[PDB]
Amino acid sequence: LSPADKTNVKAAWGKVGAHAGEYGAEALERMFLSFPTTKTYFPHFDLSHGSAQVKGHGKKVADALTNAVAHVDDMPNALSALSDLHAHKLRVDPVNFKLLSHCLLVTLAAHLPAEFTPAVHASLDKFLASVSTVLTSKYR
Amino acid sequence: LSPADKTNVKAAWGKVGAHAGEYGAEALERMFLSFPTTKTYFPHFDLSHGSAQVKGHGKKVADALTNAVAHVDDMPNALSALSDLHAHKLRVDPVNFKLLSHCLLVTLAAHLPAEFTPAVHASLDKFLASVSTVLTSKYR
Amino acid sequence: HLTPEEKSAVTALWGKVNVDEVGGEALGRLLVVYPWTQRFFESFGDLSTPDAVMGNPKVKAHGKKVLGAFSDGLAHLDNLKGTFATLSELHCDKLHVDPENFRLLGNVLVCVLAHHFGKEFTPPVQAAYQKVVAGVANALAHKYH
Amino acid sequence: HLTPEEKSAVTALWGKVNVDEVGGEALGRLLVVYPWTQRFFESFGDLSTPDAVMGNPKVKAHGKKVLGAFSDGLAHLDNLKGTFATLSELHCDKLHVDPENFRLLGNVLVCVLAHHFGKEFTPPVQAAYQKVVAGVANALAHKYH
Ligand code: HEM
Ligand code: HEM
Ligand code: HNI
Ligand code: HNI
Repeated sequence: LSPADKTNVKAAWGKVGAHAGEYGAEALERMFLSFPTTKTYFPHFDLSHGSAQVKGHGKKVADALTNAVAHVDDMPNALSALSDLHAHKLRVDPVNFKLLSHCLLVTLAAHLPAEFTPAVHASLDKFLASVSTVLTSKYR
Repeated sequence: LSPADKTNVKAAWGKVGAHAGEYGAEALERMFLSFPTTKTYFPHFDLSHGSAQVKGHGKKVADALTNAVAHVDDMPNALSALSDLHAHKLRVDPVNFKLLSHCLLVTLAAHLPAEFTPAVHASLDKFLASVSTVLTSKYR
Repeated sequence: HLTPEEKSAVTALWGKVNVDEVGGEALGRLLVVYPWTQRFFESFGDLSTPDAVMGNPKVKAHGKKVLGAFSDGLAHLDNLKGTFATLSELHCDKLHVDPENFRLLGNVLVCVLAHHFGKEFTPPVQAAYQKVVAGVANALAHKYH
Repeated sequence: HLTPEEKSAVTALWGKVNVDEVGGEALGRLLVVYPWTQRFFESFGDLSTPDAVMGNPKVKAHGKKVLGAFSDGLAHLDNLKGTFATLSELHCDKLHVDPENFRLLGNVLVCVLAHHFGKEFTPPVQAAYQKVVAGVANALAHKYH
């Protein structure tokens, strides 16, 4: 992560606002439709269009990301609780994180065109990757 | 990266010692022979067996890891000079890093049997993923 | 292999793609987002900053080339290997592009579609194009396998 | 697709392989080194500590079935897609395993062959086994493509 990459992410997620919970929900919706194998991680869930479980989990995902942007240098300690969930209990194959990171990028590009510049896009793909690596950090 | 991993990596290089440069040269040759694509980054090099320049370059890669295991807690600032030449000047594909890490693990496996245990294997692979993450942290 | 509703969605949306700034935007973003891909284009000159890459005429012209192949493959859906055979051995045998970069360019293309179409590039439309880009990427990596 | 001398080196070293242990060790090392792969083996039980994974009787017994599948592959290097037809269907359509995990298991196997044979596992010998484990992974990934 670069200092310029830090401001690029901060500016782009500063413009998502309270509709982050919808962007996360859209990203999830996209991952389930584009990569149906990722559905194994959600048997307890209903992944149909406009489902309350997708919107609620989308909020959980987006708030965790708002917590990540704020703690850009404190990421392994701030997202420690979730690293325990995703790496120890859920044991989510690191590939799935690549798929959700991609779907979120697609959502951002679709809703925020003026913000989604090649420079901003690059910083976010870098951001989501270092977030992903924290959530899948310690497995033993 | 847990300190339980450190009691394995530091102890593993404790049995490596002076054979570091020797093991680094073997890993590069293993990489050139098993993956002939990695050779593209070295056309200004004699890739023949027993080549002094591969041997010398092996010593450089080896001490760089010894320097990385020393400054483990703050690795991005320690290998920043390396992060500058690999990412910006050479433009190395991150896959080639996974390839050298694999070949380095194969060398350690072949030379240190009692020392290459599942625990050390996991700890070295994590450490090698981290070292290769640092030489991939600044990409623009 | 995909449903006729996917076949209709993939072709209707591709008909709006012009002429092409999309090809250059995708090749450009691949060189920006994943800078190791720049080594294959060292003879394109300046690529030091994201603007240098996007404003590069050689990148823009080469962008027209890469998107043209996608359009060709989009007609020959049933046979993606034979269509991209004349391009698979090029990137494989001596150009030496790691096949992961094929999936990265496919995903970047999908991001450009979302950027240019917006709400029009709905989740079922993305799902359709995903099966397509995975197809193209696999068809361009048959020579390694 | 290997050289005659490669096939001689590969079959020679393989004939010296402990079929009872080498398999379980490769599967065990995969679950310790890459512990997300433990999601596909929760039915096996005790996988908490690295010592438990290596001692696990089902990991050893299953590892043996896996090594058997490599032996089959070595016998028919020119028909890998066919040798792993049911397995590619099983691992793709039934199990969900991502094709990257096949590439990891194969690489962990190469590490195990280096750990057991030491200096006997020279760099051209590893070079020949990389072609094999890459062949097996690609063939075991054939059902998605
Ligand atoms: C962008 C990275 C991701 C973030 C920030 C994220 C965030 C979260 C958060 C905040 C929770 C709920 C916290 C809690 O219940 O204590 C959660 C739950 C979960 N996540 Fe993730 N997640 C991510 C990626 C993934 C991926 C890629 C998968 C699988 C494909 C996944 C599967 C799950 C599952 C299965 C749960 C539990 C859902 C439930 O039972 O409520 N997550 N995630
Ligand atoms: C790339 C090398 C691999 C080979 C040659 C291989 C081979 C096999 C074979 C022969 C079986 C026995 C099928 C049976 O029980 O009837 C099997 C089962 C299985 N494999 Fe793989 N496998 C490989 C990789 C993987 C990986 C990487 C995973 C997961 C990370 C995996 C997960 C499984 C599971 C869960 C089963 C149990 C199937 C059952 O008993 O119904 N395999 N594999
Ligand atoms: C295949 C590409 C490639 C990879 C994966 C790679 C991976 C690594 C890793 C991974 C653990 C480490 C620690 C590492 C360390 C080094 N590399 Ni890498 N290098 C690579 C290609 C190079 C090249 C090329 C040079 C320049 C060598 C020269 O002298 O021309 C290089 C030079 C070095 C030097 C010497 C720089 C100096 O003189 O200060 C060190 C140290 N490295 N390289
Ligand atoms: C990062 C490297 C890279 C990637 C991911 C990539 C991905 C793709 C994809 C999608 C996977 C397609 C459809 C595609 C299509 C093309 N590429 Ni690619 N190319 C790449 C690097 C090249 C290079 C380099 C050339 C020119 C070769 C040279 O020697 O200059 C090239 C040339 C082309 C040409 C022109 C043929 C010719 O030389 O006349 C087409 C068409 N392509 N490339």
